[PDB]
Amino acid sequence: TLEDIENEKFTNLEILTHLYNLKAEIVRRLAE
Amino acid sequence: PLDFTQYAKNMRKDLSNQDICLEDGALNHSYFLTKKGQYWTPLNQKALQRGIELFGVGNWKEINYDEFSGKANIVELELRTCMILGINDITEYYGKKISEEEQEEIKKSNIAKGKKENKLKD
Amino acid sequence: QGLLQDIEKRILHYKQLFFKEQNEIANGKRSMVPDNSIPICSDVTKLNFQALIDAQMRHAGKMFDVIMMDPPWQLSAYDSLSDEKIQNMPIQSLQQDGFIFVWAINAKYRVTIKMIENWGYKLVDEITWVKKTVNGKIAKGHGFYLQHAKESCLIGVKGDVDNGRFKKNIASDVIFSERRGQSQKPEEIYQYINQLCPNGNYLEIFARRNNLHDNWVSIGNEL
Amino acid sequence: DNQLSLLLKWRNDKIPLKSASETDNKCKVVNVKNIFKSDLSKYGANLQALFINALWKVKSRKEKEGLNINDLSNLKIPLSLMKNGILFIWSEKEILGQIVEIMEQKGFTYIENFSIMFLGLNKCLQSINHEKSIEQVTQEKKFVMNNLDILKSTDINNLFLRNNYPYFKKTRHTLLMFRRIGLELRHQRTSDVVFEVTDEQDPSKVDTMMKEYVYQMIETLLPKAQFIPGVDKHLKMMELFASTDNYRPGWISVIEK
Ligand SMILES: Nc1ncnc2c1ncn2[C@@H]1O[C@H](CSCC[C@H](N)C(=O)O)[C@@H](O)[C@H]1O
Repeated sequence: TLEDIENEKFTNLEILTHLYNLKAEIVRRLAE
Repeated sequence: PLDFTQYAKNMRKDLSNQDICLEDGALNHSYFLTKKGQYWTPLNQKALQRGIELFGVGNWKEINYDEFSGKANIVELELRTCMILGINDITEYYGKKISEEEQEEIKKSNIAKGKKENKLKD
Repeated sequence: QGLLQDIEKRILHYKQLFFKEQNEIANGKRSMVPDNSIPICSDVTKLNFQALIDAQMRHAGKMFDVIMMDPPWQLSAYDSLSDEKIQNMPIQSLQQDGFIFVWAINAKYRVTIKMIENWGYKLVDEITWVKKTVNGKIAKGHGFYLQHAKESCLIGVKGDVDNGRFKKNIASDVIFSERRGQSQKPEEIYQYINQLCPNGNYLEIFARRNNLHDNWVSIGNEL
Repeated sequence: DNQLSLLLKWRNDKIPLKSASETDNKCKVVNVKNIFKSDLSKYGANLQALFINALWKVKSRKEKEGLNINDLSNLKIPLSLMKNGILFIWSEKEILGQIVEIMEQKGFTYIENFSIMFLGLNKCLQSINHEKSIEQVTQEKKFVMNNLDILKSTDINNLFLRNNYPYFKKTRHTLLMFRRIGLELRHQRTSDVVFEVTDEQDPSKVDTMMKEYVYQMIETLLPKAQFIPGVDKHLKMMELFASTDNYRPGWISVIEK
């Protein structure tokens, strides 16, 4: 659902409606 | 009334919030350009600036523990701090205290690097 | 891996997008909300109506000419009031001579008439809004005994309304317009109100950001 | 564009107006000096559909007689006359609240509304080309129906009637539906709003092929209310202030003669 993150029209701050926790998911997947 | 332009300003001053209105009485259009409940008050701006003095750019847990910016969003803190220095990346200023930014003028005047949107590109 | 780079570049493009939008925002960008509007954001059950009354008599010297109401009926959406809570508002003190417009659903027609007569109004009219599709046909909704294809706004009047600041037989009592987003209302009800009362004081309760207009005092929660 | 071929499709569709029924077991006629001031329980009982074909003498109407609203409370509607029946009454903008309060005092719960949106005959005639009698009006309406593909480029908002009223301009006619309980309906089979092109003199006086639509709507509200001869013995539908010459089968027509 990578393209579903921006499928809906959110406000310019909410456009990271799922990237918020990806900001740490990337870190944890880099750890292992 | 007869002169509505002053009437609306007075009603905003005496009934509306300080976020919705302004000191003179004009609409805060920046408030209405964003979703309700997600607004960056200048109080949040000065709170973040004081937090830079407290700990500076780095991890954002203790900056949201004292909650200088009340009930703030962590990624919003790590994003709005970029506009303080004018650089799209903060790897050069991690875990350090800054008194005066000193970076806006030098990074804004860099003709060699990108000057778009009052910033400096990677 | 590759998805890491893709998410990084997506995040980047959004980052410069947000930076550009915020740079224009903190440079004098105009919003869709008109100037010359009075957006009170508060709770109607807790609002100090005396403060609003004093402000209205201080800045205008007289009360509202038209009061539009869109009550959140306790039929079942998520932030609704009760019938007695809506009845308890000091509407009697917010208006002396003028009209009241109440958008009444079918389930709340009788109680709407009862509240209108309780506040001291004479039920004199009601405007029907008929819902149109994209093509131009009639929109069909759920029905109780008949397929509901319209919605009614009851209009009561009180006091001396023949001051010359209102007009007779201004326009049709039918509004044939397309169905916009949920719970929204057509924009030409405001045009009909302006035809009824040109350059007057108007008050809207339970208003939203969509309903903000010129010469308009709008009170709301999400507003 | 206009979609008037679909808005007025019923006006030409297979909905033929019904012919008057003779005085026989399929109908019933009653002649009374006054309807409101008379006992209606002896003419029929256990009704489940009572249509009051009332033409009110409101101030908007230009002094052409009619009933008086204050006399509606005088009407006696005993529980023996109907136990659980839907009451249809022709409303006016002046007396909607009074009618609602009177039906509440009598024990009826307001449930539904029905509206007719009125288009101008003269407006359609002018769009197509560029004291009338019933026959002339009917033939003009047939002509307007025939040339339905010519004015389809117009805007519907330019065709509505604009009748005088001290507050707004009249464009619809209203039929109120009240309920009383102490019926096996078919529910959403007819739209809540209908479109009709009419003359600008007496839009309140619903004419034939428009009253026929109302009759069919009322009759399809209650499919179990059909009066099949032989199996039944009493009529369960009544109309007051009916027409002296047009007797609808299966109805009790009461004439204020
Ligand atoms: N005290 C209160 N309780 C519940 N809703 C309230 C309220 N005061 C104001 N409201 C407003 O009433 C709205 C629902 S009424 C229906 C939506 C809106 N009024 C409209 O038709 O345009 C909510 O959005 C809320 O903002």
